[PDB]
Amino acid sequence: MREIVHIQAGQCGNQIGAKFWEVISDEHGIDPTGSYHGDSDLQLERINVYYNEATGNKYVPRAILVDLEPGTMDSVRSGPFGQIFRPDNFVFGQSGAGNNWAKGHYTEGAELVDSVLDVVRKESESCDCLQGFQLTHSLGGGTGSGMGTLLISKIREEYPDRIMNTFSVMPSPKVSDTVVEPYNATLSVHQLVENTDETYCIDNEALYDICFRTLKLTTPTYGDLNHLVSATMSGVTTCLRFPGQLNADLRKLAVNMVPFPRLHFFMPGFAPTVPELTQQMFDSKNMMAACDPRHGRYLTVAAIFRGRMSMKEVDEQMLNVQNKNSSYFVEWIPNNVKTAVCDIPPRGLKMSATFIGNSTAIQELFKRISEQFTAMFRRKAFLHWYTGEGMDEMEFTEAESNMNDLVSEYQQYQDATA
Amino acid sequence: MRECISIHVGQAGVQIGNACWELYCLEHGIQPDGQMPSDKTIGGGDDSFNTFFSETGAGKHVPRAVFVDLEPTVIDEVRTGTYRQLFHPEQLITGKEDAANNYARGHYTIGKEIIDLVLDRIRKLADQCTGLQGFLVFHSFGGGTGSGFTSLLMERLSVDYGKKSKLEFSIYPAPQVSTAVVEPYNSILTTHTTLEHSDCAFMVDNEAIYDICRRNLDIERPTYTNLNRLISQIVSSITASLRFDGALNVDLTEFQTNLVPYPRIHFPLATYAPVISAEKAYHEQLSVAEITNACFEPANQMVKCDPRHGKYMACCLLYRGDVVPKDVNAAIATIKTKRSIQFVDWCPTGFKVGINYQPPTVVPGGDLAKVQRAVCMLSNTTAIAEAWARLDHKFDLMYAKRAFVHWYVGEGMEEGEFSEAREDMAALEKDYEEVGVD
Amino acid sequence: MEVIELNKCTSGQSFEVILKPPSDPSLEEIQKKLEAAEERRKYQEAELLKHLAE
Amino acid sequence: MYTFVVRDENSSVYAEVSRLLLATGQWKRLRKDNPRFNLMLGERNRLPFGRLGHEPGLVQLVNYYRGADKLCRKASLVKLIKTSPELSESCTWFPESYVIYPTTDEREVFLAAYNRRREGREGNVWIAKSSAGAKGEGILISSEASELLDFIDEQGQVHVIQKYLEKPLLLEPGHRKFDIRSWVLVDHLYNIYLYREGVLRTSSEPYNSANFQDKTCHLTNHCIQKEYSKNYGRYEEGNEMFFEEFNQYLMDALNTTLENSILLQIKHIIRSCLMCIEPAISTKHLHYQSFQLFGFDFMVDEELKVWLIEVNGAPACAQKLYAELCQGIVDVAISSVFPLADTSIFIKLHH
Ligand SMILES: COc1cc(OC)c(Cl)c(-n2c(-c3ccccc3)cc(=O)c(C)c2-c2ccc(F)cc2)c1
Ligand SMILES: Nc1nc2c(ncn2[C@@H]2O[C@H](COP(=O)(O)OP(=O)(O)OP(=O)(O)O)[C@@H](O)[C@H]2O)c(=O)[nH]1
Ligand SMILES: Nc1ncnc2c1ncn2[C@@H]1O[C@H](COP(=O)(O)OP(=O)(O)CP(=O)(O)O)[C@@H](O)[C@H]1O
Ligand SMILES: COc1cc2c(c(OC)c1OC)-c1ccc(OC)c(=O)cc1[C@@H](NC(C)=O)CC2
Ligand SMILES: Nc1nc2c(ncn2[C@@H]2O[C@H](COP(=O)(O)OP(=O)(O)O)[C@@H](O)[C@H]2O)c(=O)[nH]1
Ligand SMILES: [Ca+2]
Ligand SMILES: [Ca+2]
Ligand SMILES: [Ca+2]
Ligand SMILES: [Ca+2]
Ligand SMILES: [Mg+2]
Ligand SMILES: [Mg+2]
Repeated sequence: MREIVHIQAGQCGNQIGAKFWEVISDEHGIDPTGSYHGDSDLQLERINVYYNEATGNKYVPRAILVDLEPGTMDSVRSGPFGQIFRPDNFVFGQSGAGNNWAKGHYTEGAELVDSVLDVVRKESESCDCLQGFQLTHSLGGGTGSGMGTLLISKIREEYPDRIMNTFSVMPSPKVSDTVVEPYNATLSVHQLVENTDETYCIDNEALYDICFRTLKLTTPTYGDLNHLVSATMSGVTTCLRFPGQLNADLRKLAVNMVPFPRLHFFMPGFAPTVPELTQQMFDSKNMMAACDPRHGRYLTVAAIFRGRMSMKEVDEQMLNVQNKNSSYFVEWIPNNVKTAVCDIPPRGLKMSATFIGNSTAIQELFKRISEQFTAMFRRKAFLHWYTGEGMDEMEFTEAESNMNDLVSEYQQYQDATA
Repeated sequence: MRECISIHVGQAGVQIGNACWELYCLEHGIQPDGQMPSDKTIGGGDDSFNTFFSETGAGKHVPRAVFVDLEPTVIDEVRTGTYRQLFHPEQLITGKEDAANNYARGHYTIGKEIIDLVLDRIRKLADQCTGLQGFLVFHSFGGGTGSGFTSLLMERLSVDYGKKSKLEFSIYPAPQVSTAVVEPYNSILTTHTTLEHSDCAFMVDNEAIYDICRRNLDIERPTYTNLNRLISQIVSSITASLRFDGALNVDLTEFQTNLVPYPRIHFPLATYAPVISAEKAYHEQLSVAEITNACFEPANQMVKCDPRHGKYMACCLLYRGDVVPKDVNAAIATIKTKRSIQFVDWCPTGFKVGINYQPPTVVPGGDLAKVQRAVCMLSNTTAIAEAWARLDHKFDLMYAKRAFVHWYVGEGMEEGEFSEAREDMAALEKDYEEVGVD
Repeated sequence: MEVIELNKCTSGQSFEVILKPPSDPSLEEIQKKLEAAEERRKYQEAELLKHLAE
Repeated sequence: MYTFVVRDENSSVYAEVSRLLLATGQWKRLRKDNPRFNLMLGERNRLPFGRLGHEPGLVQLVNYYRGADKLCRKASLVKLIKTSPELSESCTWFPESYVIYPTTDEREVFLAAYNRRREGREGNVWIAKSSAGAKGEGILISSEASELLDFIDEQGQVHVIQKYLEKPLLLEPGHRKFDIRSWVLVDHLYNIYLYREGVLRTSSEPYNSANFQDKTCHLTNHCIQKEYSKNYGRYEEGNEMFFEEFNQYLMDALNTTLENSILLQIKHIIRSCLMCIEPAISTKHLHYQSFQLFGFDFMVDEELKVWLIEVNGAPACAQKLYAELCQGIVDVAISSVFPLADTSIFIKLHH
């Protein structure tokens, strides 16, 4: 009875979240109508974490769909699992955000934010013991970034003692389709650094490379990329959704993954013999964030293996990776690599592994955005679009300072010794 | 007849608590429904097995136990387990959300909200006691509840039952068996706060239990069931003196007077032998001298350490089964010559022995083999301090960089308590060194 | 190396073997500590809501 | 591959085998505090023995035996020999010794011995030494018990008084003193390996029975010889005579051999000492394994009887022999536990 309230905002948030509900609905064996037609009772032991039990034994996700542009709502509602969701949980506007963070955070999103919190109060009050919230959104746009972080700030006011998770698609180093994304990303990161307990960094360029270089898709699409992200989201939340040797929640994950409150930005991975999975799983080629783990040290790591597989074999292989490449792990957090196993594998797979790393190498990402942010901000390029919504330049300078301070923090523990 | 109340705190204490009360019922012939045909005194009695069980007019023998956890997952299984009928629901207390591996959350935040209810339910059992002796507290060092709430309860028990004795059964964290990066923090904090309120504490290192299970029972990946069933055997042998007629360790107060000349050094090392796989075809019966010698092999201890490099201040031998005093005395004589056994000059080099003719019991379908003679040795050796140093070193590595400290401060604790408790452990480690090293 | 303090019963027997001879806070104090911790949490939460109010 | 750590940065012997292990290409060096090591080249003082054998999935080896200090300390050794039945207080290969505490003390015991030898006009030269003494200083020889105790009171650390060998075997040409150093390796299986190559450490000043003031002719520490010895290195390079030459000298000068006259007694002393402590330090059933290299110091009297004087748990090798001995440590004490990818120099002393 540790329920999670899911929220998805913006195109990216809704497209990624919609595919996420498709994935776990299959894992819990729930059809688009919301009725269970599975085989094992282990699919239901912890189903109330992500679903409400409705009259007629229909299952309804604790999902809240948000955007300032109604177009993406209609796509969700007409998608494979469109009619699963609660009609009243579609909270949308008509104006859109125009890739403008200020519109999403201060004007257009501020008009709609209360309506979203009202839907949150419904869901949260209908929870035996509310555990926390999870958000899926992009940082480069205006709604998921600007309004997304506004929703986070408001939720922390009502629920200051609850856990806030996010799955944030970050700007990629070379692939971009938004000219002002450095402004939007830097403004969002300064919000995420303060009002989130855990943030999974997702990079579309890395996801595209996997789809193209590895999976051999000659014409990858956002559907293919979303499938990879959804597969990772299911893998991360496997322990929250299924029983097993591990009985842990989101707060325990944060307590053990975050040695310092601001450094809570994780590097996700996914794979694909047991030895070969652990080899893949730690590979740069399998990392969902555009940062080389070899360019830093892991503060903490979490690995989840799924499917019938030799436990002792995994333990030996994991322990080998730690001891073999121990120079990439901080020496002052003893036993900072923990592993969990679940008997239920995903669809069309016999074995799978999900990776969650709190690596100091993630500062490379915040370096990039800072340098891109400064190049535009020095010349106040495109700024009038933000000051026109009522922002002041000082709010831009503060975000620049904070993300540089965050970058400064990461470098501190990347060279710390015992 | 003086009663003993058992309090199980957190996941480890509760799950171990069940394995213990599962075994107690088998050793006494108590059925899962609570009715034991062997009992002639219905609705009461002054029998020794009543020290752990109360009786009802209906014939049910109700354990004198309380299970407490800050989330209901573990205790729910108790309420719906094979032994569900055995306890009245009131003895099972559960919260809503756990301490999340945070000593502060279990001690300060949530401990304050549930302490009064727990003490009331304990006092309900005490009111059914005519000569209550003390408490046996089962808990883990690592869990947020096991470490945080337990230290709070032990403080209140020293207040509400000042004269009564308190014994600990503590699970020492081990990387092999599902630990958390912050368990060294929790283990140090709960030891510091509980040290002055615990008369005698039996540590059990999951590393040692894990290796014993994986080596002597041929279990590739031991589960919590494997470890708890083995842990229950050592606990049962330690508590048998309270549940059966005898003249040794019959009172909780006797436990430390026979094992603890120094108040703070109250962590006796437990060694158990023989551990035999039931899968073993027709395991040849071992001898008294053979199992007694195994009590000095480090591979059989509950805490992997080297008593040869410490000093003993007390030693007890607890035999179960067909054992005659002549064989025990013969075995001791022979192994004093072979083994390195150095007592402190201010104590006598002696062994307090006890024999219970009932052979050890084994759970049906369990991994332990039905043996005819078994022994558990309890020795207060300074070598157990090796465990504190290991834990203290891990504490130091993280605390030097204040990793995870913010989680504890956020719950109301001050960084001062981190350094205060570490200072206490530095003193405890040094106390051990003065006694056990020249 | 003598056996002393031997005691026997039908359940068992016990004895000793000498190989060689030799050569708390009150309740209110508890709650003040718990109250001091609660005040610290409340002050921390007040600063959060104050900053969120700004 | 394997991993190891170095925590005795001033160790001459283990500084070189740290380079040997890296040269193999199947080993790597982590820093002091990284706990994920297969081998530890631990510190000399207060090595954290309690933290070994607890890292999951890592067989761990250490280059020291927990408890060997009982044999490598001047005070402990005398107590260990007198209280162990294996060796006993009447031990014959160990000079008469007594532990003395300045300011469990045997002052009056040694006082009963000196007076006994005063009645019979027997030799009464004694030497006081201690582990505190360093760099060839802190050791005084006298035939007056009063002088010895007084010197021990100015010093602070525990001291021991040992019957001085007034009649040492003297090499010719030179009429000079010497001591013998044997290097012994004990692996994790507790096999006792005696290095084939020993060394005589020679005084370059003729042994002067008259005055013990000039301690250059009485103390044969290479350390002191370089300090205040004129004739340094006159006979053998650096006052280091080796077995091949000494064996030839024994043949030419005394119609005997090094094996029969001396080495047979050396092997017996090494076994007796190490077997005496095997039950206390053996790691055959421990969560971690141990090996250690010792350095036994011997004195030969004119009757070709071998005496033991000191034992070193952190000894230094001879410059000519570092290459061979250090390589042996890897083959016997390390590669045995950690095999690499696909003639002996030691003498195995049998159980
Ligand atoms: C993030 O900025 C983008 C820039 C860009 O071209 C410069 C493209 Cl094509 C895409 N993009 C689009 C798309 C977006 C906006 C307008 C039209 C098409 C749709 C689509 O399904 C996929 C997979 C991608 C994509 C993602 C990550 C890559 F590494 C490579 C391609 C995204
Ligand atoms: N031997 C044994 N140890 C256990 C068992 N369960 C948990 N542990 C140990 O306990 C530690 C985890 O803390 P728990 O006691 O489970 O947590 P808790 O007491 O419920 O407190 P919370 O943090 O609130 O959940 C780990 O170090 C485990 O090694 C068990 O069933 N048997
Ligand atoms: N009983 C004795 N009779 C004669 N000479 C002795 C003696 N005991 C010691 N010596 C001389 O004193 C010298 C050093 O003695 P000792 O062994 O106490 O010093 P030490 O421990 O610093 C040597 P190391 O540094 O190799 O351990 C030896 O070279 C030896 O010649
Ligand atoms: C969602 O449920 C999870 C919850 C947790 C963990 C985790 O990763 C395996 C989870 O799955 C993703 C977790 C990870 C961090 C730690 O390692 C650094 C740790 O010690 C702590 C672990 C978990 N503890 C154990 C023994 O597995 C508790 C926290
Ligand atoms: N993975 C994924 N990323 C997307 C998708 N749509 C947009 N993005 C990312 O988000 C950015 C555009 O922001 P957008 O989603 O329109 O944000 P919005 O304005 O809040 O709706 C691009 O740079 C993409 O990297 C999608 O369908 N899938
Ligand atoms: Ca408007
Ligand atoms: Ca409202
Ligand atoms: Ca009865
Ligand atoms: Ca008390
Ligand atoms: Mg728990
Ligand atoms: Mg010396």
